[PDB]
Amino acid sequence: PKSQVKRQEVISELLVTEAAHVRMLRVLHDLFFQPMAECLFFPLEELQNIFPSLDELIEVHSLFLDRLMKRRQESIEEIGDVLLARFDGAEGSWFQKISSRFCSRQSFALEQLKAKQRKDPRFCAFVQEAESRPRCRRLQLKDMIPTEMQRLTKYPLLLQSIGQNTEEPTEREKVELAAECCREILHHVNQAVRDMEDLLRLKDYQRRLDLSHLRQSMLSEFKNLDITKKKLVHEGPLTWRVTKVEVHVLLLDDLLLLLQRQDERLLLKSHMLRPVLRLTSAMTREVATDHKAFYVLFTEAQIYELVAQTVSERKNWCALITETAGSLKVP
Repeated sequence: PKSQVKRQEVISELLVTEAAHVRMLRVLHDLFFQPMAECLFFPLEELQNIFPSLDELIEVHSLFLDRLMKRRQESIEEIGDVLLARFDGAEGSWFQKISSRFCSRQSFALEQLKAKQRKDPRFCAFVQEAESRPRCRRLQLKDMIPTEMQRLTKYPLLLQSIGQNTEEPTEREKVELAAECCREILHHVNQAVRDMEDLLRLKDYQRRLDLSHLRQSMLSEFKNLDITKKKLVHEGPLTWRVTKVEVHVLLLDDLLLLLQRQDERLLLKSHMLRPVLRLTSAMTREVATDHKAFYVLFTEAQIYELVAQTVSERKNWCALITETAGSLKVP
């Protein structure tokens, strides 16, 4: 004591809560994923995209849990080598690989499952009835899926305070690095989560695009414009005063697109004024007589007047564009 009390209560919390997690994932597998596989509610391809690696994800946490129990069983001085055995090196890259696949598809899964619940009464009853099983522990399917994420974020918290509570230098260094890996892991995961949300979103738009305006007319650089491999910085509804037009703007990492919304499709109507805009000369200004409107200019001028629904919106918009344009290196 006093360092030691926390060090054991926290090594205990790690074990206990890691087990609890492996039981959840197993409930998720047994009551939901496998049943819907046997019931062929979705084709298998798709179910594998709702739950991107449930089986192997179960195994990585179970293997971790197993290491901690064995180590506990044989005593808790020295735990660093254990931590390092699943968060660092080769096994670390695997844990990152598997965990991140599952997490990326969280948003997908949830909208995907909510849809089948609303469209198909047979599926809603199925879920209703599984969520009512004692083994669920008062959680809903919608509560379970996002736990793999929540877990990942508790790892540095837990490992951080096992470190700061270790009296012995060569062991503290082990736990410290281990916790470092957990931060590297969380950072990588968060990123490929946003890379998935973006990708799926941009893929949607890219097949919904209405390109025939550019294929026809300058501009022949995007004919043929592909946006699936671009970073979506921001998007939003917006009114676009073409003189004294309702539009959906996407601010990408280098282009600004002003898309017209005509049923499912998204038309880039070049209406003397272009609808595609390279940002590396962009610039914004307020409009004095309209606190909801701003100008955008590209240094043969070239003035795009875009009015928002509120002030704070358009304030935000100008900030984001000038930031992104600025983000871009001058050749």
